[PDB]
Amino acid sequence: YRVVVLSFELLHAPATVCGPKKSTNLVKNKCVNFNFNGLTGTGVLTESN
Amino acid sequence: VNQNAQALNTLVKQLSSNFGAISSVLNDILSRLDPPEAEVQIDRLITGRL
Amino acid sequence: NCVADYSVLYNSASFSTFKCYGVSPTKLNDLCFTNVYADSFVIRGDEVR
Repeated sequence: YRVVVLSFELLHAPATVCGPKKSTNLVKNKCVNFNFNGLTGTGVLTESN
Repeated sequence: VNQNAQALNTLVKQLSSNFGAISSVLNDILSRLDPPEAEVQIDRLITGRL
Repeated sequence: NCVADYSVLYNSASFSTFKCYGVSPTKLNDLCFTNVYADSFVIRGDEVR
C-alpha cells in the first residue's frame, strides 16, 4: 500500500502553499468579509499609520 | 475604577483561552473543520466563555 | 511556493484511505499552509491503520 502523509503547517507565518482560490479586488472603508493570507474575518478596513 | 477596569480586561483576555479546543479563534475552527467536529470544538469554547 | 489543487486527489477515488486530522477533506482547497511535508513510502495493508 503506497502511503503519503501530508502534514500542513498553519502558523502565524506567510503562506508559501495556498489553495486554487481567486484573489479579488479591494474595497476600503466598507463593511466586508475579508480573507488575508488565509485569515478569514468580517469587518471594516482603514488605512493605518 | 481600577477594579472595574481589571474585571473588564480579564474578561477580554479570557477570549484567547483554548478551554481544551484546538484553537481559541472561532473563525479558525470554522474554516478548518467541517460541522461534525467543528461543533465539538465550538462547544468547548462555548462552555469556557459562558 | 506553489498552488495546491487537492480535488484531484480527494475526488480521484483511486486511494483506499483519505483520513484527515485538524482539517476536513473538503476544505483544503480553501485553507493555506506555510510548510507541506509530503511523506511518501510503501506499507502493508493491515498496518495502514
